[PDB]
Amino acid sequence: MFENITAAPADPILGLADLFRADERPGKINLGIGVYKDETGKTPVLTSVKKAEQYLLENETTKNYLGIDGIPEFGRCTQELLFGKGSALINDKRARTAQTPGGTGALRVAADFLAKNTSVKRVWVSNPSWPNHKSVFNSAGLEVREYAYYDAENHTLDFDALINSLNEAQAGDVVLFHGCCHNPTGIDPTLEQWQTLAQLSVEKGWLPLFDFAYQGFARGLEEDAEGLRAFAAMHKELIVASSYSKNFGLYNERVGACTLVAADSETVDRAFSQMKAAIRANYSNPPAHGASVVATILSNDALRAIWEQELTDMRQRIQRMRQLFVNTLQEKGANRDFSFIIKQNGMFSFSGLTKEQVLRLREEFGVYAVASGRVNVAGMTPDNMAPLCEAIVAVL
Amino acid sequence: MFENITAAPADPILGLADLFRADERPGKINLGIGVYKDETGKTPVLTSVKKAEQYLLENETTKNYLGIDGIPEFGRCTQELLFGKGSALINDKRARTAQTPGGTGALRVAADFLAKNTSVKRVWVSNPSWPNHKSVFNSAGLEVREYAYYDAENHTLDFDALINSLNEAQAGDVVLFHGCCHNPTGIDPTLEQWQTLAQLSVEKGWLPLFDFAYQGFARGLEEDAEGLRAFAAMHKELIVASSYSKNFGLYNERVGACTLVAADSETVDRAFSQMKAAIRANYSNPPAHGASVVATILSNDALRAIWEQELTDMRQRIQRMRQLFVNTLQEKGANRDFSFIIKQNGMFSFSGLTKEQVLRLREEFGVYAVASGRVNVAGMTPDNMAPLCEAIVAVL
Ligand SMILES: Cc1ncc(COP(=O)(O)O)c(CN[C@@H](C)C(=O)O)c1O
Ligand SMILES: Cc1ncc(COP(=O)(O)O)c(CN[C@@H](C)C(=O)O)c1O
Repeated sequence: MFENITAAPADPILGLADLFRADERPGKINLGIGVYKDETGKTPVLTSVKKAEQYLLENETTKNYLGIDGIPEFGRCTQELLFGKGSALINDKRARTAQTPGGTGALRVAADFLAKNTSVKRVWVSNPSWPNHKSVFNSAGLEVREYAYYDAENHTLDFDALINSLNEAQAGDVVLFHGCCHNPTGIDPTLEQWQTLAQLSVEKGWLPLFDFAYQGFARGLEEDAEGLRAFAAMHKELIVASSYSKNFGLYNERVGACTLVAADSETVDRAFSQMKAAIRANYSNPPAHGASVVATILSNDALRAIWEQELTDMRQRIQRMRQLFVNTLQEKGANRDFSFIIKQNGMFSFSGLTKEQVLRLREEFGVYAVASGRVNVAGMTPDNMAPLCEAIVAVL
Repeated sequence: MFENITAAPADPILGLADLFRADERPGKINLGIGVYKDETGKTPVLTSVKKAEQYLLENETTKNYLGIDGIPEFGRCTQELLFGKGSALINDKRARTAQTPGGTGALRVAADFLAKNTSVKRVWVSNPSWPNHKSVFNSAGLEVREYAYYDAENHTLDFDALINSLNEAQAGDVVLFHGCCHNPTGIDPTLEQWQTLAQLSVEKGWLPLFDFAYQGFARGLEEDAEGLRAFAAMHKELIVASSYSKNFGLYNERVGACTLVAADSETVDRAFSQMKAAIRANYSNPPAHGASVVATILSNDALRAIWEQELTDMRQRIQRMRQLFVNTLQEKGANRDFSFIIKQNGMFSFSGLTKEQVLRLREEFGVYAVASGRVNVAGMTPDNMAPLCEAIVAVL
């Protein structure tokens, strides 16, 4: 039955990992990671989560199944994090959250629910975007269309081409927006742009689907939710898939959520039951551990206070690396201008290097980057900055 | 978009939970649980896992992502558990295991891989079976057909009707077998029956799909794998989905596996890549915690020794409850014969009660059971046995 099965293509990001871990070169740098790293080049487990894990180890009396939608406190907590502490969506109880296996798992459940309980079949994704977005939607049987976003020349959001692209989208179509820290460009709409985007969305009848994977990595927890909150107060319905992989350093515990918002409680409840049915036919119920950690931290202020400080430390380190980067390049001399790097949020950004340049960088200097020229700023340290910038200058 | 969405039907097993937790009656019993319980009526976390969790808390230095297929040791360990320590399938390296979100998650990934990488479209499931089997396969777009199994009158495996049903199945069709402790009947084929089933399977060209969720709950770890091992040595290809929810009391950590076996290494590898692609488009990578716990316990003999004792204690308690049950019934007087209960393996079995009887049992005595008359033996204790049997006798 499997004798003629075709081998799957190598993942653009994942495949690069193995080539890196084979390059025996002394002084090699990997910027195609996609995970946060500290000044030491390590992805440590947060102290606040380590504390939350001790608490659980002492307090858990059972490992009995969670409800299809996971732990209640986790749900309530994510909602307050996303829509605001005193949000109308929360008081009118128009929202329902299901704990899921990471953000990717949240997108797949949203995809299956949508594909089986509604008239949607087209999902609009930006160009470029996280490569796995297409695969997730396609596996659900949904079609993927792309709208313009990036501006190769100015290295900015091409708002006009964006609007122009979305116009061919119809009412009943899903439009996917990155909440903040756009992957792979790091270019995010300003509040005014989010606002016009929210109005256009309401007029055209789009169904907003927010992928919120980096809350707290652009400007702050609340600031980063402005866009989502703009659509939220404007729309009767929307879906938001969130991940706690980055902001909690909980990558491998698969902790995320899928929030469903409807015009009212009666309708949101009826739609949520069908979302639970989609989960039941997938993995049954979600993994408690990582979610348990998030719920205890967010519901205790001693713990939540430590966590917030640990997050701002992470955010600030990335911002310092973008600056150190521009400086060190602009210092090691070369006709160019990487000022746009300082204007971009999060861990990623397009270095503006050509396919050949990134290939030569890898082959000749041991600097590793996604073929698209996507670079992870959190993979840079005060220590590797110089040789890194020297190699880049040598390929310009 | 969600304004006309239909509410999902209540799960036959899950719905009963809420009605139970509403019945304010003093002395109510719930036999529709589907989870193991000790003499106290609690689902404790095993001491061996508690020990493994302490070890992790002290040793983990990162929460960085696992590979799409999870932790290597977990995979190797499950393979030895399933196919035998010195198995040819292991030495010839014809098998590949992916850590997944529980057994249900293993079935869904097998379903998606099958539905997208092969010519299969029909899956044969026994009648009856775990209700979620159909939903999982259907969501993948596969058709579900049922083969005869139970014998309502004799309360046994109707081997002839079974064989007779499978005959209408064609080559290239998937046939689903419960490894041991058949849900909901608890009736399992004898080794001789497994053997003829394995031969017929090879002749007809079926693709075996073993759902192995209760290894260690019928007779022992190895004994319970005899059936699977019979097919394994007979087939060039097969798929096995396993769960560690019951035998490790790790219900809510979602720990399970999907083992893919092909004629050889070269082919199994090519097919596995496509299985990893199916996972990547679902939840990306698996939750480490529960799997980490299983891998450390199974790879340390101090720990593994404690775990095995804890499992035999669980197995023996269930076996004692089936006996105490037959005795107490046959003691509280009533024309019947529940001897078949002692012949069945695992936590479940059909009590042989009518729809009305189970409804009257619930309404009039507070005894709760799945409408199908499925009863969970592990929900019985020396304490509740008498009133339980008294209520049953009163509805005969
Ligand atoms: C936009 C975006 N959405 C969702 C996710 C989902 O992540 P989790 O499922 O792990 O919660 C990621 C992770 N992107 C990483 C993996 C990368 O860009 O390399 C992401 O970049
Ligand atoms: C036959 C069978 N297969 C697979 C599973 C998968 O369980 P996990 O996904 O939790 O690993 C179960 C759990 N059946 C329980 C839930 C019941 O019969 O109530 C089962 O009975």
